[PDB]
This record gives sequence, structure tokens and C-alpha cells, in this order.
Amino acid sequence: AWRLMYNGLETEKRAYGQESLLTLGNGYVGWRGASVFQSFDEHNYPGLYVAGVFNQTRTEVANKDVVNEDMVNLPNPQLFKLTLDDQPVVINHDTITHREAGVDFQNGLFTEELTVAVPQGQLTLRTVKAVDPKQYHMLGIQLAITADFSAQLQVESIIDGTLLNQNVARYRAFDSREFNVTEIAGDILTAKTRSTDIDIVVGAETTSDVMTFQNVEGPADMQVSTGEVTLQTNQTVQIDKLIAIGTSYELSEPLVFVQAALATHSVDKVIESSTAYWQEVWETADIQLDSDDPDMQLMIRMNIFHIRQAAQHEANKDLDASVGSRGLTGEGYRGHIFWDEIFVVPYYAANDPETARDILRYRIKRIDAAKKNAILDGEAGAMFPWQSGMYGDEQSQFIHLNTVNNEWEPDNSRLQRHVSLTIAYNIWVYTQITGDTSLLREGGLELLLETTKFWLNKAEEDADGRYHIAGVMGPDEYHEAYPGTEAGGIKDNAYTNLMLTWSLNWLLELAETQTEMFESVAHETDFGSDWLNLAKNVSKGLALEISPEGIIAQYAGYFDLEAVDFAAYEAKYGDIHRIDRLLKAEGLSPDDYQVAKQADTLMTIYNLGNRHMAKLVAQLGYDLPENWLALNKDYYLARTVHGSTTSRPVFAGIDVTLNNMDEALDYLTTAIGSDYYDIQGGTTAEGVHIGVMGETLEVIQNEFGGVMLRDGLVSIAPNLPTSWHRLAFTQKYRGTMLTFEMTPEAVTVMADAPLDVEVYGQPVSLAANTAQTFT
Ligand SMILES: O=P(O)(O)O[C@@H]1O[C@H](CO)[C@@H](O)[C@H](O)[C@H]1O
Ligand SMILES: [Mg+2]
Repeated sequence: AWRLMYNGLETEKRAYGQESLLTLGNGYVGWRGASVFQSFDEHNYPGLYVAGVFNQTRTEVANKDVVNEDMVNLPNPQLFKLTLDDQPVVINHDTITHREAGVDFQNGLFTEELTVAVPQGQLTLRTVKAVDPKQYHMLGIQLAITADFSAQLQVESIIDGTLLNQNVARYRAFDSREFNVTEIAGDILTAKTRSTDIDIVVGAETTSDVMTFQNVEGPADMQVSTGEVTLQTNQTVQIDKLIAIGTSYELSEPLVFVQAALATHSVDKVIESSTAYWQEVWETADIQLDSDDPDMQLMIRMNIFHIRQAAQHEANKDLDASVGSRGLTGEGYRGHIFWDEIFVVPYYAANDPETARDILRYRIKRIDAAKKNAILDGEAGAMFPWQSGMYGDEQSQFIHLNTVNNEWEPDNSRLQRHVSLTIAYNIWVYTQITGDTSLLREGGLELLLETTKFWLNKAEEDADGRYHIAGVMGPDEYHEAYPGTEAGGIKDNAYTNLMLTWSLNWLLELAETQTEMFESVAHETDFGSDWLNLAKNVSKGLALEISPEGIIAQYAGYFDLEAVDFAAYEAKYGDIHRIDRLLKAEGLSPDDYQVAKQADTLMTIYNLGNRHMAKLVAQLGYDLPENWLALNKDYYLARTVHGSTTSRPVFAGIDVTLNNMDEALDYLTTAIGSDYYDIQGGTTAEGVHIGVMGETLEVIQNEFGGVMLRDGLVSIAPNLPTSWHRLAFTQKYRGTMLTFEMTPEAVTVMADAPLDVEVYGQPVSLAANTAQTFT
């Protein structure tokens, strides 16, 4: 219900995967749930990451230098080596007799309970790991050693600065050394990233009641403290290690900061700090669902836990960072920031708004780089990268090595230009839910005006007045180009033209409702009447391709592509969620076929809802049949293989609108339990899937739960499945708290301030602390 628990030894990617979901974090650090006794091998990967600390490596492959920006795995401060009677204690899979590890979401504490068989008996080892969310540079470890015998025990407490980035198997072909150890002085190890000039300072102190630890000279690039004690029979020995993490990216003088931090904290403080923090968090952040799924309530909180570990205002207010695709739990995609933000930003805005503002600063700070990125590709305005990191330049590869013939080929990954519209969408959602216009003033409006310049300039008017957007990719990554050409990008992706149509609407609204701010920023950005006139005509003339039946084509010419025999590919190969790689193995190109990795055209409904999207299509002068949603959903689900974890929940929310309750609960159960169950084996070995954690919470609260906040008002239209006996949670809207209790036939809502809301489309006035029930 509250504790994610594992019992028994796992191996390989299954062992890495548990480590990912057991990761503890506080916005500033991500600390992988690995055993304190192990280093990187086939069943273990210790990982420590800091928000925004990247390194660039250069690896020469095929006469070309491949530059990779890697989120740095810090020196491992948790390593412990034991010794009995000067004989080393071997802790591996052949000597561990009992193993259970887990994270208690109520207090944020990681435990690992081990029993090791040693030549003289059994060693019982229980580890508590914690992170301080207030003194967010602080970590601490509680280690308890017990033996059913007596011998001389020497404990070695190590900061291991010899490790590399080795979490992702396919990344090991590249240079994986990320820093040089510049000094080891007493409690402190200092490193400096090889190419980004970041000083990394890792300091630690190890104490106990019944032994003294002393810093000793150790192996190269390892800081070592050593203590000796005589184990009495069935007598527990308790050891505390206080760790302080600091880098020059967020601190002006990181060495002296770590020094004062070690001398002004304790493991107990960290434990109680994490304890008090989560107890306070769960007063409002919990989402209580009593249903016929016994595991469902745990994974809902697991989602809430990992999203709040990835970013929390008490730490992130001091940081220049956002939430990566894996948060801070692993090295999958090298910690880069994706458009995945769209899956967490509305959650942060609705339940913890200051953290949402913190991570939107990351994009606002990087408008300049986006403007530099637009020039580099011959574009205008601000064109945000597909993969952003330290500087905001494009960190996706431009070029890829063909594996059949050994020659370089263009890489089209960056052509998913719609990532610019997600950033703009995320500022709108935040502005709508919080009412904090100070973000728009401090870059948010400039970001919108500069990205609008990128879209408006890229647009092409035809002879009959229609505007087109070419050379782009939609969210369906399976389609990078038209059949026949090497030029990347397709034309008039429906998701892009619609999202862009929305952005011009919101821009034009801001010019009226926020005239003072608008004219100021438009003057500073040279957004004159010419640009504004272009925006108005593009908002009316963007082109879409819709068939006579009402099917909105994914992009122009999509109806001409070939069909795929999905049932044949399924029976032949098994799973088709990588049908793109199956097609390429047969010498076939996914560019030629009607198959979708994830929601593309239907992703507009996730962002805006079907009513908003229908209004946009009509605004563009197109007529849709009254049942276009079901038709388009049916059309595209039949072509979608769910190659991404974010695919199914978009269909789930649509199914709620269509009252397809069986499929809606099915797809949501599938998606929310992907990381937890891991029936395939190791899908989270490279990092937890943060986006699907926020996306499934959206299905629970905004689709099933039927709560919307982004449309200028609170809209309450719950549609619960019969198996969901009770759904309760809170929401934040412009400083007002809202509490909800929902059953399959009634909703109860209370606001701690006066609020005019809508319930099933009917206007309702809420009085402060006076709940109402709607059956
Ligand atoms: O290729 P996968 O890892 O299966 O899914 C991809 O992951 C990206 C980052 O998480 C995300 O932005 C893409 O939409 C998604 O297709
Ligand atoms: Mg030495």
C-alpha cells in the first residue's frame, strides 16, 4: 500500500531495474537504489547524479568524432567493504542467503536487509539510505552489522572515484570516463568534469557508538575511512555515514560548502528531515483509489513519489535544471531534457506550483541557445532542441552510422520541431492554473514570441492562401520522411499545425488581456505588426488533410502509404511494439506504411481535449462529422503498436470520453504497471519512465477523475468505472485548495476559498469550506 518491496535476488537488467525504482531523490540528487556493498558489475549499478551536471566526451568512430553530453555518475560515496579476521567478506549472489530491498514512500527511506554466509557463520546486514529534502546536499546511510559468532571486523567506508558511466549497455562503445579526481583530502574527494569545467566535491564522515573511523591512504582515486571493532555473538554494530554533495555548477565555492556541511549535520537529522517532509507531503499529495485492483493503490503513490523526487521546489529553486525522461534515476538518454516535460509540468502546476515554475526557468534561460539553434539550421526565432542539456544546443545526433554498410547517414531525430510547442504549452498551463503572470513577464512571453517567430517564418503560403509547415516530424517517430527521398521531414503534421494554431490563439489573447506586458516584450523582440499580422493569418490558414469520412491525416499524403498486416507480424515475430525495427530487418522502411509508434494526431486531445481541438479545426475552416473523435481514434488505434510507454494512456483518456470503460481501465492498468511488473525484464534498467508516471496520473485525475483546470475555469465532469469505489485527491487552482471525493455515481467537492466552478457543464458557486455533492 505504501512500500515498494522486493524479495529475492534478481540478475542483469532485472536487478538494474529494481535499482531504478528504488532510487531516492530530492530534486538535487538522484541516488540509485543499489546495494552499499557492490560496485558496477552484471547485477549491480550504483548511481549518483546531480541536476544539470553533464560532461561531453569525444569518441572517434569511423574517422569521425562523436560528441556525447553525458549526465555524470558521481564518485560512489556509499561503497562499503567488510573484513573478518583480515579475510575479506565476499558479498555476491553465491553467498547472499536472504535479500529484501524496498523504499517506504511514507518517509522516503530505502532499506536493504541481507544475510551473508561467511566461513565462520552468517552476517546479517541491514542498510538504511535516506536523502535530506531540506538540506538537499545531504545524504546519509545507516548500516547495522550482526554476526552469530565473534571475530575481528574491519569496515572500510569508501568514496569510489574510479567509476565510469556504464548504466546503458549500448553507450559503452563510447568513452565513459567523465571526470578526473583532482584531490583527496581527509573526508573530501574532489573531481573535475573533463570538458565542462564543473568541480564535483564529495565528502563523507563515518561514525559509530562503539568504534572510531580514521581516514587512511587508499587505492588511486578512492577516499577511504577505516574502523575496527570486535564483533560479539548476536551483537549488532551500527554505523552512520554522512555524505555531502556539492558542485561548482550551483555553488560558488563547493569545497568549503561540503566542509561546513559535514560538520553541521548527522544521519539522524537527514532521516528525520526526510521523514517529516513526506509526512507533510502526503497530507495533500495522496491520491486514494479503493478498487478491485490490489496493486493499483501502490503504483499511484509510486508515481507521486518518483515525480516529486525528480523535482521539488525547496531544492530546485536554487537550480538551473528540469526533469529528464528518466528523472535522476539512470543514464537512459544521458539525462537530456525532452518534450516529456509535458507529462509532469501540469501535475506540478496543479499540486506543487513553485516546482513547476522552477523547471520552466530551465527553458526560459535557454531561449538564446534556441535562437542560436534556429540560425544553425537556417531558421528564425527560437527553435528549441529535441534533446536539451547543459547549454540548450541540440544534443540529439545530427548524423548516424549505417550498420549494414559502414558509411555515415543523416540523423533526423531533431526534426520533431513540435517540442517548441510543448514548452509554450507548459507555460500556458502553468499560467492558467496558477495565475502567476510573473513567469510570462520574466521570459515566458519572450519565449512564446520568439518560438512563434520560428513557426511563422517557417510557414509557406500557397497560391490559394493555405499555410504549410514542412520538413518536420510528428510524435510518431516511425515516420521521418516521405517515401523515395533522403530529405528528412514530412509536411503538415496534423499535431503540429493544430498545436501551433493554439499557440497563435493564446498569443493573440495575450495582446488584448495583457497589452502592457505584450507591447513591452514585442518591442524588445522586434515583434512588430508584420509578425502580428502574419500570426493572425496563420491562425486562420494553416492546412490540414481530412478525408471525406472525417479522418484527419497524420500528415499530408499519409493516406497514400501502404497497410501493414499486424496480425501476421504478431504471429510471426511475437511482439510488434518494435515493428519499425522488424520492418527494417526485412529491408522495409516504416516511412512507407501506416503504422504509429504512439499518439500523433490524437496527442492533440491529450494536450487540449476534444472540444478544444474541434474548435481549432473549425477555426481553420474545416468541417468535421459529429463523431470524428471515435472515427479518428478507431482509425489510429488500428495502426498504433505502442512502441512508447506513453502511447496507451492517450487512448485511455479518449476511451473515457467515448465511454469505453473496459478498454480505458485496461490500457491504464497496462501503462501504470509497466515499470513495476517488468514481465519483459529490465525495462527500467536505464531509468524509471517519468513521463508515463505523470501521464497515468493524468488518466486517473483528469480523464477518469474528470478534473480540468487549464481552460480558464475549474471543470468537473467525473466518469468513474464501476470497479473504482472511491477516488479522492486534492488540487490547487490560483491559490485555492480543492478536495474531491468521487464514487461511480456521485462527486463531492470543497474549496477552502470562494470559487465559481462548473459541474457537468453546469455553473456552480463554491463557498469557502462548504462542500457540495453532485449525484
Ligand atoms: O524510444 P522510446 O524510449 O521507446 O520512447 C521515446 O522516448 C523519448 C524520451 O523519453 C520520447 O520523447 C519519445 O516520444 C518516445 O518515442
Ligand atoms: Mg593512494
